[PDB]
Amino acid sequence: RPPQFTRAQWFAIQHISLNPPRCTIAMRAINNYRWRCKNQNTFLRTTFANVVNVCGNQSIRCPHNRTLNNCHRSRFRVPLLHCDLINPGAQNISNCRYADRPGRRFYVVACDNRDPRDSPRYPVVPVHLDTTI
Amino acid sequence: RPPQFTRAQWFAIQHISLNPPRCTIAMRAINNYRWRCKNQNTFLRTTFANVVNVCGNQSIRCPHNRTLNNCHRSRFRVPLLHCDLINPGAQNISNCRYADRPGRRFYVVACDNRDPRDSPRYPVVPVHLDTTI
Amino acid sequence: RPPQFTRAQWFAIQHISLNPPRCTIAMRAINNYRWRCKNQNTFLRTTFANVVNVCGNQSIRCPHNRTLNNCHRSRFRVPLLHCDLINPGAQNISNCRYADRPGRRFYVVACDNRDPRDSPRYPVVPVHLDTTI
Amino acid sequence: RPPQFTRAQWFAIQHISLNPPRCTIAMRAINNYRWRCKNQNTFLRTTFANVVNVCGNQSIRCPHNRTLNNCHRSRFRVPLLHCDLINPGAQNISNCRYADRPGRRFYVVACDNRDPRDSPRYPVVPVHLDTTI
Repeated sequence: RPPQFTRAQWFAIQHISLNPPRCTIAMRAINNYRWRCKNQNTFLRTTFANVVNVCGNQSIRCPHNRTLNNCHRSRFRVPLLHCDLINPGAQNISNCRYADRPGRRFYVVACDNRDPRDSPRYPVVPVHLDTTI
Repeated sequence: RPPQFTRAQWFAIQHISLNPPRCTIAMRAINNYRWRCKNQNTFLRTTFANVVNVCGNQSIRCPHNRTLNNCHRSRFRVPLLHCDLINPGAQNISNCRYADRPGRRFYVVACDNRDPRDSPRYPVVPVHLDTTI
Repeated sequence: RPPQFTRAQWFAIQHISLNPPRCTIAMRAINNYRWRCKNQNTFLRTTFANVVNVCGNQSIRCPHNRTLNNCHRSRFRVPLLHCDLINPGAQNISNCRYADRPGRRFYVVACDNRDPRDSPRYPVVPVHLDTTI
Repeated sequence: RPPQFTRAQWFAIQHISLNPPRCTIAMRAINNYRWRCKNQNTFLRTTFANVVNVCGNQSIRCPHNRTLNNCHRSRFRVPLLHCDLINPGAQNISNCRYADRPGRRFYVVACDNRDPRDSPRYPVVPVHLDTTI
């Protein structure tokens, strides 16, 4: 995560987008902060409050990061846009390109207490998109 | 509710008590604010944070106040102390007496957004103990 | 407003962006829903929760929409990106080009009761960016 | 501390009470767990969440327990009830009698990492009321 963002904020930048552009454009936002392009990324087309609601669901083992057990599965599917890197052999981050896979799935988030700089409206916040179902 | 308390605070005074005195003593705290003694009252022997956790459970019809659908059932039982008025024919609130019924039950709370004067730690707070199961 | 968004959501699409791309890219997200490119637009580099907190500030006359008295000024300045259309002849919205004016100002928002489809976490939500100061 | 309470919980039993009865009644809750009546005790008329927020204030030397440097002063005064034992001869704890000193002061608390059984909502919790100012 870039220091310019709290974990919650970085979560929102990577994973919350009511109406993202196509993956090749959407992913620049993320990849500008990275050494190499991200292999895959899902943008949930929902609101941060809806994801916070998932944080109060039953705590589960994180499916993709199994050392953690602060994950939570959504009770409802959300529309989303899944992005897949299709040119991992490529010069600049500026040249990374992605295939677009719009969909609708349940999602699983890891949640933690907020950063002091985060809005007091959400003392518990999503900090990682663990997977989608 | 007395104006000296937010709804959350009044909820805590009526329903959260890690180690209450016997019902006849415990109930004075409540009945001092009332015109007549309360017929029944349950004190949950738990912490306010644990009750807030219940606020994120699935929203249900409130069993005892069926015009509301902002209720939530706990996933776990808590020890508690149930108080039952046994002298409804009686002079002062100061003379009300209660039978004591310690127990362990699931509980159902109605939750709402916090008052501005409530701690920012809990933007969603229990405001009524609807029933126990 | 496009109907697939509540007012609060459309407010967020137009005016909330933690890390917007340059105006000429950022404005496409808005102008795709228009026949004519928007003459100007400010993106606040903050979160929706922060703006909702400004809804709780003193109600004032909206400076740019003076028939309304449901506007609220932020207590603090926020970083933002202001976009100004520089080629209003443009035949196709895809061809609109914007000057970029990064800045840091107080903001004034009109707030209203939430749409039923907005989270119950915010009974009052921002619906229009009235101006910045 | 009695073992059926975490340190945070025992802190709450001794020092957190929105609406305590007079000292001679209130102190029984504490003295039942002792052979000798407590010489003095302050009840803060606030909530545990509020105190936990004071844990995030500047760490200072604890004024009354100077081997420790994990104390934190409140930014604001709170209403409180101070209790002073007035009959230290007392053979039976049930016979201890207290003078009442309602007041309003800043407080200083020692805070530590939570017990595993304390809510994960507060990684740091108050464990001792060090003094009031």
